[PDB]
Amino acid sequence: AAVASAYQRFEPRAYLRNNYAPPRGDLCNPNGVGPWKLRCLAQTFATGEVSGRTLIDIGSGPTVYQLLSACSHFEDITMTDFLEVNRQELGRWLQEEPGAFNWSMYSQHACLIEGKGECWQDKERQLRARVKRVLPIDVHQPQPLGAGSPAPLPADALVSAFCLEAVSPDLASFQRALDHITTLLRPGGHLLLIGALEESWYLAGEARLTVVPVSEEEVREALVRSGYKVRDLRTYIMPAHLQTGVDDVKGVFFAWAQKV
Amino acid sequence: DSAPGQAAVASAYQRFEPRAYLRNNYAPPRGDLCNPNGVGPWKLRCLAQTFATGEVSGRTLIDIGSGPTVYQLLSACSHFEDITMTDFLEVNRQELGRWLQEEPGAFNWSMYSQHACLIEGKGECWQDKERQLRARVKRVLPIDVHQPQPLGAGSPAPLPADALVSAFCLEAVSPDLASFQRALDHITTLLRPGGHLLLIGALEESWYLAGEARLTVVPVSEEEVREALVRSGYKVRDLRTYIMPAHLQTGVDDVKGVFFAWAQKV
Ligand SMILES: Nc1ncnc2c1ncn2[C@@H]1O[C@H](CN(CCCC[C@H]2CNCc3c2ccc(Cl)c3Cl)CC[C@H](N)C(=O)O)[C@@H](O)[C@H]1O
Ligand SMILES: Nc1ncnc2c1ncn2[C@@H]1O[C@H](CSCC[C@H](N)C(=O)O)[C@@H](O)[C@H]1O
Repeated sequence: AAVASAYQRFEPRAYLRNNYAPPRGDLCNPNGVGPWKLRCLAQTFATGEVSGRTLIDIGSGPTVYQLLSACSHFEDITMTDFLEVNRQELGRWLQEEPGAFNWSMYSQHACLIEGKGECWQDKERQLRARVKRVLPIDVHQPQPLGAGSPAPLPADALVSAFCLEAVSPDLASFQRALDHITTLLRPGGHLLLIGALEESWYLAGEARLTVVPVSEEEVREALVRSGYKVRDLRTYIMPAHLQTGVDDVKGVFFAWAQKV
Repeated sequence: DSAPGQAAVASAYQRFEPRAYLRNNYAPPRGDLCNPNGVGPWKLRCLAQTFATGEVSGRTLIDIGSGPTVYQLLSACSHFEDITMTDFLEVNRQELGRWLQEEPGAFNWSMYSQHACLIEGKGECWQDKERQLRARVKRVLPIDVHQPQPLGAGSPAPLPADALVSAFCLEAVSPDLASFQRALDHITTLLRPGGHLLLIGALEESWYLAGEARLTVVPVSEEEVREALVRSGYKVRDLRTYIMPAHLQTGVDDVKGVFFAWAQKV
């Protein structure tokens, strides 16, 4: 409701520089949040238990790092966002247009930790080839992609990072949004959920956005109540040097959940 | 190697003051059980939920590095008939002794007992819980987790134990990560194969006050804890993190969060 108007002033390039340029975007320190997120995803896909033909990324924003390890396990990938200015920034990177964001530091680091000898250009090439479409989405609607969408449903897997808690006024609408995106997932399919812990605001240029502050326990309970078995749930505590003025995040959680 | 760091630990703890330690961590604001987002309730919930699965039971339990605290055995004591408590410091073993004798001027744990009864959901009154705990504590022993035999040779303890509980001991007495790992291997010799270890500890902490004692700690992370448990021959069944909120980031320590691990020895 009120989240809708706040996001109308969201600046993609301000969000990217706040969260994916140095210091947070410096991947040289292995104790940083960037390396921790990439490791969570790489370790999960390296188990081999998360696989299929189609995958959907919920609330992509203007970022692609969350699919770097995913893309070699799913041949049809749908990226999504509420904002068209983000879908446009995504398109600029998928089509190698001018002004695209330079994700190569993240592709590089994903290649390092996967340990398959893959060069980073091949990783990026493969991600662009498998992202078939970039669609609008609204996780508040009981059909987040609308009716009859160009997206093959139900998907084998969902990935969502920093969306649900950032679009939800409180714990209850957070739980509904989770219920809503769960309708997109085949039984036995997997959810990879990344989110901020105990956060209440972040800035994106002129936009100041409200976040529901959630704990690890509340994330687990909410995944159960939506019908998931929780395969893994991990926490990163935000160090002082990554506490800038752009938000009040206290930590990051990673959940690997399987729909029963 | 590292015998110097361990000699530094032993030395620092000769100034550990039990009553001052209890005030800092088990009276309000840290010891306030009314705030359901506080760290006291979170720890009690972790232990109560783990014992309510029915999967952690047996005859004998050892509490590793109890200090002068009993809260970590409140939910455990209905599932184990023989409990061994332990600590490095005799002043702590006397403090426990004062509470076992029900003396006035022993620390009052009844807020913790009441909270344990509340969340266990069995309608138990806190005075029956405390009576059961006092009955089932069969001995209070010196321990040193840096020794290959942390209880010493030919200890009174019934070994091997069916379960281990340890709250805030290993990371608070180890100068480095290698020491932490060796101390875990040592206490794991006390646990039977297939037995369970319940581990509570501080995350990313480098010091705390035991009144006047300002003692240094090796900061550990969740992933370091998980890896140490695997390296010791455990399967990790649960590893939860509590992030220390600002309103309880008093001057008592620089702790950033708390971990709870449920591990089973293979
Ligand atoms: N070589 C050795 N071998 C074996 N045991 C040894 C050896 N050397 C010393 N010891 C024993 O180690 C015990 C450690 N203490 C306190 C440790 C620090 C806790 C503190 C840290 N800051 C964060 C924080 C804390 C507490 C609560 C909360 Cl919430 C938070 Cl956040 C016992 C703790 C008690 N079990 C309990 O649980 O409180 C002492 O008794 C000492 O004598
Ligand atoms: N109602 C809604 N439903 C789904 N997504 C929404 C939404 N309102 C805003 N969003 C999107 O949620 C995103 C949160 S920022 C998350 C960005 C990216 N996933 C990352 O990992 O950094 C923004 O792109 C915002 O446009």
